[PDB]
Amino acid sequence: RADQLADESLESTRRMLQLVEESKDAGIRTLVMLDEQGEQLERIEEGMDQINKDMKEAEKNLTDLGK
Amino acid sequence: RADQLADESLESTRRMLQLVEESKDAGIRTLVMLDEQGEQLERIEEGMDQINKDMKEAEKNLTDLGKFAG
Amino acid sequence: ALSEIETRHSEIIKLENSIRELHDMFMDMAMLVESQGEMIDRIEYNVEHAVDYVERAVSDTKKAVKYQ
Amino acid sequence: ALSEIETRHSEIIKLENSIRELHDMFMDMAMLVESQGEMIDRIEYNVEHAVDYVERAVSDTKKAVKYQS
Amino acid sequence: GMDTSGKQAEAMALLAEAERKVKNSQSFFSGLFGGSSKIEEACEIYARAANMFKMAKNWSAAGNAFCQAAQLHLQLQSKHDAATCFVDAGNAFKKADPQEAINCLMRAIEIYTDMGRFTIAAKHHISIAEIYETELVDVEKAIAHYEQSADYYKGEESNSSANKCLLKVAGYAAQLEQYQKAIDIYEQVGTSAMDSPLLKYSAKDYFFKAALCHFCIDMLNAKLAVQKYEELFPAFSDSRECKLMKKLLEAHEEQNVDSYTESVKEYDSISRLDQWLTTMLLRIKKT
Amino acid sequence: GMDTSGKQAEAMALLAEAERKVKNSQSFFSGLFGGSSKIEEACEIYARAANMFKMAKNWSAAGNAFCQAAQLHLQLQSKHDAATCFVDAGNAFKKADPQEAINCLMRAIEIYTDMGRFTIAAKHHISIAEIYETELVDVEKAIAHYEQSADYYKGEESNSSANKCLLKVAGYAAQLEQYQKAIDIYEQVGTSAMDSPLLKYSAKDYFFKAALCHFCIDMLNAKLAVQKYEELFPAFSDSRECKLMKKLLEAHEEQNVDSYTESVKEYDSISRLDQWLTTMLLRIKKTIQ
Amino acid sequence: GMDTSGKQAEAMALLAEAERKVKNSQSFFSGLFGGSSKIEEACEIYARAANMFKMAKNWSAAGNAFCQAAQLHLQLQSKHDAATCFVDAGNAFKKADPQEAINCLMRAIEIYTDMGRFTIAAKHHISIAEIYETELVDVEKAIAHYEQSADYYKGEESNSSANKCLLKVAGYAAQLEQYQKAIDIYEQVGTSAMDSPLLKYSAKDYFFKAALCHFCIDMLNAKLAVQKYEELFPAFSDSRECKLMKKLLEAHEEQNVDSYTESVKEYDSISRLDQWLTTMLLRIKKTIQ
Amino acid sequence: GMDTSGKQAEAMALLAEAERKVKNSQSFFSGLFGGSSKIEEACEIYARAANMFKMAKNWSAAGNAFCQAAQLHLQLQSKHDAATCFVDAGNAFKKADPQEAINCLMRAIEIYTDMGRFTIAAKHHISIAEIYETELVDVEKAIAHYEQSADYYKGEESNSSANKCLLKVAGYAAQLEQYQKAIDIYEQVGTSAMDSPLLKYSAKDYFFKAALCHFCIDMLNAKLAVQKYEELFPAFSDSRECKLMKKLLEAHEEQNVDSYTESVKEYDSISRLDQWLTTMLLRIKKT
Repeated sequence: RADQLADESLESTRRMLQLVEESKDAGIRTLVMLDEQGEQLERIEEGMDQINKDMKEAEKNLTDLGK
Repeated sequence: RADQLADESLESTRRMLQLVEESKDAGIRTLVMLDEQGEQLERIEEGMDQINKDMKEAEKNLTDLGKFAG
Repeated sequence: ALSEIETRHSEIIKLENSIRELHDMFMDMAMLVESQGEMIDRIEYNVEHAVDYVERAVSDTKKAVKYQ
Repeated sequence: ALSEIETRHSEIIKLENSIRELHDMFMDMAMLVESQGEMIDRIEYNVEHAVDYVERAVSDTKKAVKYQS
Repeated sequence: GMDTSGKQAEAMALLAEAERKVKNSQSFFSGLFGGSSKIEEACEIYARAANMFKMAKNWSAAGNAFCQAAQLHLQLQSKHDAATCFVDAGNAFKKADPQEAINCLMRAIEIYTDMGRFTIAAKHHISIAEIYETELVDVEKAIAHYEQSADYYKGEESNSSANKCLLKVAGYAAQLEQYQKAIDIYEQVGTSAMDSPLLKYSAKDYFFKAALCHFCIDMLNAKLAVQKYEELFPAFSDSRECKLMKKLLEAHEEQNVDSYTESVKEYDSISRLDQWLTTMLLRIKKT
Repeated sequence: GMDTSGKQAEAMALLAEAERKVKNSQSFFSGLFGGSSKIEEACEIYARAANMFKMAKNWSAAGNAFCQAAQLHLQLQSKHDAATCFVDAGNAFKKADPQEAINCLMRAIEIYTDMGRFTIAAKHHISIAEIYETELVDVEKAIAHYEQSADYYKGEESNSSANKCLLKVAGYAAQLEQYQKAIDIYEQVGTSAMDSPLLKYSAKDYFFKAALCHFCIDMLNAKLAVQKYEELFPAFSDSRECKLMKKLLEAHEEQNVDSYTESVKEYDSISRLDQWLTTMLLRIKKTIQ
Repeated sequence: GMDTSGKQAEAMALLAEAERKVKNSQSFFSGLFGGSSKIEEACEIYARAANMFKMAKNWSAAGNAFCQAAQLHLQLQSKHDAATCFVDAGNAFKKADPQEAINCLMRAIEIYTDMGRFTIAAKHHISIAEIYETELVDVEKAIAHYEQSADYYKGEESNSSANKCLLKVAGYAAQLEQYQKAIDIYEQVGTSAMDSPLLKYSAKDYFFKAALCHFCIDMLNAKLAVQKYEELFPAFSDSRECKLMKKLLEAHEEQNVDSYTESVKEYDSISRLDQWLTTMLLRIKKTIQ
Repeated sequence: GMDTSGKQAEAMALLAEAERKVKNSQSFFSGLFGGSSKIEEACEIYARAANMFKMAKNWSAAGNAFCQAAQLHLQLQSKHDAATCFVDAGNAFKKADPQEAINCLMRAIEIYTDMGRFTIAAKHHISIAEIYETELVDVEKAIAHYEQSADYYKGEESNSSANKCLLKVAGYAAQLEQYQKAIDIYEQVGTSAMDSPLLKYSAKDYFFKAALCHFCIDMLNAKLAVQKYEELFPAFSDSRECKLMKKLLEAHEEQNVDSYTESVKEYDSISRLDQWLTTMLLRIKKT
């Protein structure tokens, strides 16, 4: 019944094909999401820097004017 | 022709094993990496909301005080 | 030949197990990444709103000082 | 029966292509994750600085301008 | 819970004393002209009563309170606060009755555009488009909203979001059988990712779909189109999709339904198909 | 520890100073006026002592100092510093004695929900639930807290976290509560991610536990449930976990222990049965008769 | 469309209003001496007109207005706001006239680096390089800009970004410029990843590139460097690339072009090319004599 | 090149103006009492001068300038700006001469912990430990700093951060022929990783290491530990690691050195090891 063993090997090959391609397809989109994340991070960083500079300059100018 | 059968079989086993283990390790380490950024985003959100509340309330109280002066 | 096919049977079992593990790993990864993306979106909204509020705040405060 | 093992060769070559692609995919996901973390740390630093400075400046200036009267 | 609904009644009493606060504007603000801050605290009590309603799960009342508070507050001042109130009202109206949410979100969009904050406006446009899709049936207005959002996004080099929006637009248009637009969009997005190391592997899918759309109108030109794609991307034929398309088109030369049927069933025997692809194949292969 | 010895020495010093500052508070409320600023300085020194205590490893004293400072602070028509101090006291009490941590966290939650920020309130709710389940032996209050957290999250459109919260609560309820709620929540969540093309590759597992839950009561309605599931989801019938169901039910119809045991043991391969499912299978087995 | 026409009409109206506003401000400064407000609300008019105009799909005049407003603003000792306006004007001109965008972006970079911020300066430099190379055909300026960006990044231990920039610089130089720089940069970057958590099985490719470049120089250097790397990094011994390189070396030794051709053909068949290795291999084959 | 030369020229000029500034500003305070604005402006002169020094590729002078500005600023009774100056000076000293960087970073951590914020203190401590590890050999200070950082992180409920530092400490402790601490940390983190939905997959690895280190003492204890862990983790036997450990034990029982070596070599062939495991295995084989 070694031919039955070979047939089991063939169906195992089918399962390998399905699982491998499925994982591949999921991962590609994983990549696209991780790209979108990096795009957004730059904008949030820039906004933070601008707010920091504006707040610092404004508050220090007001404090100096208070004198 | 069994010679090339054995050769291709040993090639297949070695390559499959090494590739599988490499993928396993790469993945595992990415998984363990993700949690740090998770909690980091938690902390930054906490700080940002605190900033928002404090600045908003400070400015509104200060506008009220300035109106009182004016 | 027999020992070779037995080793290849061990190999097929190992490959099945590893593939399955990768499958689970990937799905978990996906889920977690999506959650992170949502939280990033909300924090970006809040930060931009704070930026606008503070800008108009400083503008109005300096104009009020000018009135003095 | 030998054409069957030829088909086996074809499918194992297909597995070769798929697995090599998977490997390269992981290798290229890795650096992106790392760089994302490297940006997160800096933004965290700056936001902490901003909150601390805002708090202290506003508190001190407010107490000064309210108690001088 | 139940007595939080009793305090929802007492929050309608808060709205009643707010009616007295506007009765202040009616007669008493003559002596309280400086009580503009009194108007502000009237708006604040409006807002917290509305939040109480939100906790009470009375969506219509909460939306009424939000809209009224926004209208009172938008006294040509503190515009962004009115925008926040309007968007909150729209979010509340999302559930239950969503129609007026569209109008309020449009007003908020206008305010933001006057300010120039494009990203938030585009996100809200996406929101109204998806609510149109999932609640009403009109699609053309959704198409217009998506187009405007994509234009705004592409204004500031945020390319990927514009690309996904255009992909959805192309899918809907193809469902609406205006193939020129779909092919244009798919080709643009496909051949705009070929040479970056992160989105490199997607290309195949886009090309395949484009092929099909092309193949829908002029089958004779389909062969030239696929040859052009193959030469443009050397590694396109290797993928299964190109082989399947070649088999389909070559088989169609001879009238043999069995061949294509077996081919498509075999392809489905490796992975399931989606409504979009299956419907397009069923429609097209009929002739 | 010499470092900790000097740390505790200066901690005692600051405690004496803070006692003198509460003396200042009582002398400025009954003896003087405008002590609000003086007791504000008292609050500042109290916060210094509490933080340095936290650095001193004396957690209980740190929590007590935080709570005293917060309750004194509440009297100055200020609510947000209240929140912060209450949350710090709760975090301090998390370790060591956590019982009063529940009360202080409840107070802070009340303040926040009074203010209007909902997400932070939900996060604190989930923290309360996790601490209560991990260290307190009682589960029904965990069910209630998870339910409130789910309500808050799904109210504010943050669907994702809500999904997991509801999933956990229902799964837990399955263990010691009637299975109707389990069925309802599991069925609701399955279809509510079946669409998005990433999260949806997993719903098989949810439908699987739902099938187990239905089976644990009776067989016929379990057959109806599984046939309805596969009618709605054609790709769950030709699955893997799926068949376990057909073989199991066919065996159970014949009342044959051996086949059922060998079938579950077989399924073991290539996936280790976990703690829950195993218990479920044993429970259903015990009543074969 | 009505929107475009109306926006253009009112934009012309606003520009005329701002011009008369600035002339009347020059008049009023002597006439009444109101301070500096006149100019600032003139700048606000300019900015609003510019943003509405860019909304109106017309670009060049928008960037022109941005530049004028930023110039007049910097005239009043306010720098950072003018710098942000410069950056926005450059982003607008990106699709209108490259030269003015480059000039304004350089102005912004210089003022920023004077301020003290380097990361933003490096980002702007990278943008300048990308625009310079993508549409305008020149490399040397791109190399200089990339090198400056990498230097600034390394100034603040942002290792990954500098690594990427240096890798791109080395690739560009190897394509056209001489090889020594490529050798040094590739070898350093590759041997700065042998120790790590994920960046451990990638490095291999870098060494392969280095080997090719060495081989491009001369055969003796090729073999000597290959042995050097063999000893230094043990795992490169068992890389597929290592066997490929050894086969190519020994084939080219005996002047049998058929062996080289079949080897490269088999390599390409097993795995797809990259369009950068193929050119180098063709150039190598060109000198078989 | 030329940019750096000109920058350094005007840098010497600015430093001359700065010393002039400080001298004449103290003189003007004595003779006129103008307040403290001149001290502040002198501070910004130092700051910009240090920035352009950094521009000029001369790190030592930049660090000196930053330190001088920080000390004068804290003399002006303001802390946070002084903190920023000190940390900048430390970053500058990182390269070239780093010894005084240790002192300055310590001062910065001192002020930070004096205020009450902890996370940044942990970050600076880990940076200092990294400096000692990379440039010096006194690993004891590295152990102390890593332990302090882990204490701070774990005290603030940052569970994930603590584990990395504890693992580093455990590895180094095992390096210096001390085994109790390594065993404790490894087993603790492994047990804490039991129920993690994500980390569970890796939970095996740590346990394995422990057994290996635990084997350095005797044999029977190693067997007891491994069987105890297997009981605590039922799935542990699934992986090859248990098979390898059992082979090692049985071989070492009967002085079967060659089979031990060959099994180790086969495990290396299937998957290669690193320096740590190879060194530990060889040290074990020595007896």
